[PDB]
Amino acid sequence: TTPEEIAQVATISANGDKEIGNIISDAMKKVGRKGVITVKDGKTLNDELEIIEGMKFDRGYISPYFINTSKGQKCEFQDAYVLLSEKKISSIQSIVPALEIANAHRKPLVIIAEDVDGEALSTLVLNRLKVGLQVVA
Amino acid sequence: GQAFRKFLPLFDRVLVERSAAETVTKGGIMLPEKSQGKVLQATVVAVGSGSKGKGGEIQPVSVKVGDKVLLPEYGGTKVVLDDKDYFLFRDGDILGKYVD
Repeated sequence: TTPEEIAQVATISANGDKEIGNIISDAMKKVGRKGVITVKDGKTLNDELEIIEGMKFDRGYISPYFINTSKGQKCEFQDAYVLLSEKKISSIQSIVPALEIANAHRKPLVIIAEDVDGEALSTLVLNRLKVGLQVVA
Repeated sequence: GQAFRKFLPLFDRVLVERSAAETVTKGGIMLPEKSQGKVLQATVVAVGSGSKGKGGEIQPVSVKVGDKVLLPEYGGTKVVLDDKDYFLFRDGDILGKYVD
């Protein structure tokens, strides 16, 4: 019923290590008792806890010209439109009206798709670089 | 017929200049140069003398210089005039003309 008992269980089951029990109890408090916790290899001396909130997936941007923030070489938007598609976006007419509705409302656009081919990539990067409208894929 | 920049097409051949293909839409979204396609809209700039369908009579070219016409996707031939493009077509290959 208490996180102290969770810390004690995790300390005892980890051969008396108090730090492992403390970090496991902290993870239990953060992501819930029935939460998804994964053990990963670390490149430093001490163990650490990383809490990933929201939606994270192991996919990057299509083209490296979509980067707008140079501090971390990431891309950041605030209050952005998101478009989704189960199929691969290929044609010009399949990507233009999303750009029109992003430009009319003056809001960023992120398109989650399977793959973006050459013509739609050229359209997106040319509209990003020339007029300055913000869009990522 | 009528000659345009010192070029008179023969028979029913018609010389047209293709219009400028679109590079930006109404809402401000601009297009790449490859995906502009081949524009099917042009203006008749030169007309031929007219084909001789039957002996003893000459059939004039239906279109005239200054008429907006709709070109087919296939059938034109390349013409270069002072580093500018033009296209030669048959008279019957033109799908229709725009009146205003």
